[PDB]
Amino acid sequence: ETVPVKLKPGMDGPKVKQWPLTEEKIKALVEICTEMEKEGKISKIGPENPYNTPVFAIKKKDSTKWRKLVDFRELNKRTQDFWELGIPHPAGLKKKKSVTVLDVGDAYFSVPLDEDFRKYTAFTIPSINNETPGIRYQYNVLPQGWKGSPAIFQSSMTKILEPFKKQNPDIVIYQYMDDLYVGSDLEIGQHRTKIEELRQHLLRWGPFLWMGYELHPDKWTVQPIVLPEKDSWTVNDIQKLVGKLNWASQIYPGIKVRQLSKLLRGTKALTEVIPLTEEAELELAENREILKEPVHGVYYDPSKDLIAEIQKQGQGQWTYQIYQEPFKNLKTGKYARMRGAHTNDVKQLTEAVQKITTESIVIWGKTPKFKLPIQKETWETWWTEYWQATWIPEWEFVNTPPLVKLWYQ
Amino acid sequence: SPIETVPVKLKPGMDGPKVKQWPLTEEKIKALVEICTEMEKEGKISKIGPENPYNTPVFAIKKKDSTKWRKLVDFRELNKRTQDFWEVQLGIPHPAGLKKKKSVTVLDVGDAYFSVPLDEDFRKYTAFTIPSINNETPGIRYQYNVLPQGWKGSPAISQSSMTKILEPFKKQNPDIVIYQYMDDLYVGSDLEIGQHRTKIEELRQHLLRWGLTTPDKKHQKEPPFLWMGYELHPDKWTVQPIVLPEKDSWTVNDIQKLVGKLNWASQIYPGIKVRQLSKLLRGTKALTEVIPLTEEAELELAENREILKEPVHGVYYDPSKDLIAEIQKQGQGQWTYQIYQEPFKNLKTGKYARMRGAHTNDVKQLTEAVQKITTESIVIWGKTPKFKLPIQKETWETWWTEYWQATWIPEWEFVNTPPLVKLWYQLEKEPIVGAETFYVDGAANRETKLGKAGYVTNKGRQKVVPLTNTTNQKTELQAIYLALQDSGLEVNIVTDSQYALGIIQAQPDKSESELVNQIIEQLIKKEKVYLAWVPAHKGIGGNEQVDKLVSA
Repeated sequence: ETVPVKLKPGMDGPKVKQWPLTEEKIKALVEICTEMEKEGKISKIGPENPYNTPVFAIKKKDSTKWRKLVDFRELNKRTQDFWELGIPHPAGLKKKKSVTVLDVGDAYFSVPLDEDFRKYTAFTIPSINNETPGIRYQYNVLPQGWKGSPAIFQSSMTKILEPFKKQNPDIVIYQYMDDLYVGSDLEIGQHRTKIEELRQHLLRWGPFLWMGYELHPDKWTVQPIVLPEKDSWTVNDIQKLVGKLNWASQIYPGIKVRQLSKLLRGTKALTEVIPLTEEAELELAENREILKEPVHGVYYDPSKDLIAEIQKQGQGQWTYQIYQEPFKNLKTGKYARMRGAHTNDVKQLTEAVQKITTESIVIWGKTPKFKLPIQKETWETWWTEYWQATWIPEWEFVNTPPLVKLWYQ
Repeated sequence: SPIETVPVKLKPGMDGPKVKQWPLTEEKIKALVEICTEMEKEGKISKIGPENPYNTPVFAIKKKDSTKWRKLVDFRELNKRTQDFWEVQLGIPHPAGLKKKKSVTVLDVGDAYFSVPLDEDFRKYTAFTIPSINNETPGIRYQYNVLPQGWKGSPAISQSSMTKILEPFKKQNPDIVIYQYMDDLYVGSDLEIGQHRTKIEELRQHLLRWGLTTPDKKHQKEPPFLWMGYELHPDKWTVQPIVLPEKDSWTVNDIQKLVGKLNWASQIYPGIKVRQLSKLLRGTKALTEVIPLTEEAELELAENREILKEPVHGVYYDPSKDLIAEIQKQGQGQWTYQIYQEPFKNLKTGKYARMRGAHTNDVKQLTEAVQKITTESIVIWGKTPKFKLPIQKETWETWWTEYWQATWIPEWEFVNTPPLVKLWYQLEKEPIVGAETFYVDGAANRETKLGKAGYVTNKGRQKVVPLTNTTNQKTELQAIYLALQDSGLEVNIVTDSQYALGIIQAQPDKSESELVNQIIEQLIKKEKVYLAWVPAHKGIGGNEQVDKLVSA
């Protein structure tokens, strides 16, 4: 029937307001919810339920079929962490050649939800021009997007994948939210036979399951700090170099700039060419060495949030860093946007946020908190238009231009 | 009675109300008994025994020069103890969101709440007492059987019941449109007047079977049809001038109603301000609280009054045509806009004021206005309008491609209606060959507030100015300003100020700070400016020499 669930001590349910939806999205939600109500998954509720969680609709990569997406971020943080359960993360997933992502959220609908917890899953389909009150519903079964769903379905998922797991020992399968990550070192041909074989397994063992988002972790490029290599340096070039090394010295204490700063002695024109001294050349050589080696023993701390910072570099390029403590990056990267001649900055950022989140799930088993370089009002007005993932990370907004942008090429 | 009740609970951990009844006069009491006897015959309330330990104060008040006694139960305490409910409305329908209908009728369902039964197990908490004269007999105890007037859940529970009632009827007449807003039920269709009246008959009968009664023997008056404050005509709508109260002393009840009216008028009229007036009114007491209006609250009241003195006219929405939004810069961080489908036939006209902040620029403000209009349009029509903006396509391109933040504006076209929004200055990407290089710096003593700002250049030009009552940040901006004033049309400036760099990289074209404004004015006069940053105290020179001159 149901496994007992409760909110964290001293916290009441979510009361987040529904944001406006286009007529197109409202129509799809009405169709989707009418069906779900008929299938018993959800039920209409009265005014004595004051809780609410925002809802919207999206379209995945190929699909021409709308998918309902509930923003359970607030409920998720208020839901008692599950330990009495918890799904462990496999460190071997990141080291795999191929990882395919499957949407199995549909399976969660086959499990009833604790009667007393249902009220906290309330949501409202808004009406245009507020002409009619919104249609209110609550879930009767495990909802997609709720962290408690995979936690409770865990035993069922295990029993379903056992026959597949025994025949394929070294294939890694990680379940996160409504997604299933399947990694192997097989060749794409067979790898994808295994996937379809895993697919058939689920259709047989019990509407976007057919889809498949494939990743290649083993080839996720990294981004070290590099210094220019030139034959002639201007005052401006040296000033930029000293600024970057000064910044780098916060990450690598062995960095020295004394001799390089000694080249700027006097008050020279920015475009004046300055010859490098043997001392300066030496210093530059030593720093260049240090920068190749990895940062001092940085390790992921499971009890701390993951933070992700992103910088717009222009021409559709974006750089990002993931860390827990400043100057102790766990990962840094750079994106060569789908289009350099692209004319939509916000869509690019939204896609970058999703890719970074996907990389984060695979590597650490959780999503990072983003520091986005965009005004809140702009982001809040548009992001749902380009969202294609079934999860949603947390974010905050950066309103002061950061200097570290030109240094993170 | 046939209406199903909604289960209600008090907030967890709390008990029912137990407020003492204030003594009344023989007259007020004599009327209360008369009123309650009638209410009891209607089933609205029921006599209870001395077991029920709960109590809410009951008052009686006659009307002004239109004499009669009316019961008044103060459920303030019970409301504090009642669970929260879903508020089915704070989103107000805009008349331009309505589509044209051949026939319309507005039915008011205001007292409907007094006809909705109250959850049986919750009634005990609504107990009140009619005091006895001379204190010689036990007071008369009553409790409610229907949603009480003034109770926290009455509004939400009545609206909910109404929805459930209408659902079947709506289901049988998918061509008829029914909208509810408080006491007004809007019913529209494309049926000839004759058949429309017929359907209205059925609807009314339908409501009667559930114990809800519409005001009868009544049909308001001829066109237009008044719905929630809007005058609906066949092809256009109108809102008459709003008359705000004119008075000496303002109470917290008069004020909450003023703000409520202003909130309603906000989406109809342009420039309505309700923030200043609404920074007060927390420590509540309605009908008896006199709060002095603050100087700024009076100014805004005066301005609102003037705006609300003009009528507002608009047309209805035609889903078969595009939605168009046009915006104009009015100056002073003010922008106007009109949304329409056919030229000169406006659906909605408004105004957008610049969001507070020290620095800003016209492009950022235009972007904010576009987002605001977009969201308001999605609420009312369910779609984004096409925009006509006073900014060149080339200007926009230069802006978003160079701005450090991601930004975007939906489908739009340039409209040439001055003043046009433009970029006033553009910093260089690389150092300027042949242009003098100014190494700047400033410093202040936080104890004495005395400071210095200056520069040294590659041509030997130098300057240091003593300053008083300043700060390190101010002196850093002052040094930059000095370099701009004393250089040619093209200049390279080197600073170690992260603060100054942060302001300038945000590309402001106007500021609250007079100093930043002087810098902006200077940047606008230059042909080329390259601003370079360097770390402080790193022996860079130029920066180190000027840094020394500006210290001690």
